[PDB]
Amino acid sequence: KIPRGNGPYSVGCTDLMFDHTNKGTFLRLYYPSQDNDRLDTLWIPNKEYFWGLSKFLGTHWLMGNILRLLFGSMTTPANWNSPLRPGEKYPLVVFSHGLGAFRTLYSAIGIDLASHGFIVAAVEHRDRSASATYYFKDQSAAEIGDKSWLYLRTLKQEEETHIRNEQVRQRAKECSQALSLILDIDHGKPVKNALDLKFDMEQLKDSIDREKIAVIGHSFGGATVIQTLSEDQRFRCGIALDAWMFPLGDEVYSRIPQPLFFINSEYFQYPANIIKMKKCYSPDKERKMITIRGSVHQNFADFTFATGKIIGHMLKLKGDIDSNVAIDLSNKASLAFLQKHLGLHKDFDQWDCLIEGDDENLIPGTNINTT
Ligand SMILES: Cc1ccccc1-c1cc(C(=O)N2CC=CC2)ccc1C
Ligand SMILES: [Ca+2]
Ligand SMILES: [Cl-]
Repeated sequence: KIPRGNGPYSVGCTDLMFDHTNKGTFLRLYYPSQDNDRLDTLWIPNKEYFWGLSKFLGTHWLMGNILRLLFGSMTTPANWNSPLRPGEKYPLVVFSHGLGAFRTLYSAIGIDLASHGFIVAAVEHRDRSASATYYFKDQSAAEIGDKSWLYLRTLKQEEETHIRNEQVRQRAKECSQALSLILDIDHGKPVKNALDLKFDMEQLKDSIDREKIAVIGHSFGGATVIQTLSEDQRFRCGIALDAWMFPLGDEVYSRIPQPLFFINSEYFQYPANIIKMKKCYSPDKERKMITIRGSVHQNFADFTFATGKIIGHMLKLKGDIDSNVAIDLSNKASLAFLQKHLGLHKDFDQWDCLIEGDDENLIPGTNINTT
């Protein structure tokens, strides 16, 4: 089971596509909900995601159908299409996924942020870093649910530097565009969802705390945080979860005024990556780093809960640390950080020592020795 949120609020979930094109916004939305009696949300909702996942794991079209058999009915503990909880302005997180992932695969983070009173826009990237995504060729395809599938792009060694930077840059623009879309919805603009779903987008009118916006992401999404913050001053802080810094151009590192928090795993990180994180440090800027002890790259993704301990460890989805333990540390430190830098008036400051990695499962800064 993906763990339920630890915060006071019930959690809802819906999908938003606007516009219907490969250049429009695709996001999954987690939000505080009025009721707690809807059906749970389908974790991986289409078979083409499983196919895109098999291709990414380097297996047959056939193995994709085996993953669909084992995982195709799995839900996440979010009320599918619940009415949004009224009477409060919610701060907003935009979430960017890792390479080979897509919008649905960080529900343990998205569900927990929402239970504490956030709206979470987990975006699906059309940069061919997702395992699979979809859009509609035109208005007619949009209406009759004729989906066009975009699958993960495999690079040559040659293409790496250039293409990953193009992608981190498209990701940033997709984060900005997702933010602009939500703000318009808030500012009352009627948007016709390209997906026919029994959730009225009008509910979101006057629901956003327009000044309290952050960008969070994992892996490629960690670099998306950094690129995003450098382009969009609307994002007031960022949290890079096990950032893979390689996509970033040399120019970004000196150009991030916003508070920025690195939550790293113990076993992913490496000198070249840490050095790139250090390139972001400055005395005039807010910068914080923790390492979760006993943890691995996928400890931030839902895959960490998808299996038992032995299969999980073998496939590098679980570490020596319990997954709920590791996600609680990441989520709770995130909560305290977001409170500090968005000016929230909640109890998240109860977790301030986590920002400094004062905990037995936390390392202050990094374990990685450099120069
Ligand atoms: C556990 C799981 C459930 C359903 C679909 C895929 C997977 C899976 C996932 C990864 C993984 O670590 N990934 C990170 C990004 C994309 C896949 C590795 C192996 C498997 C079997
Ligand atoms: Ca901009
Ligand atoms: Cl790892």
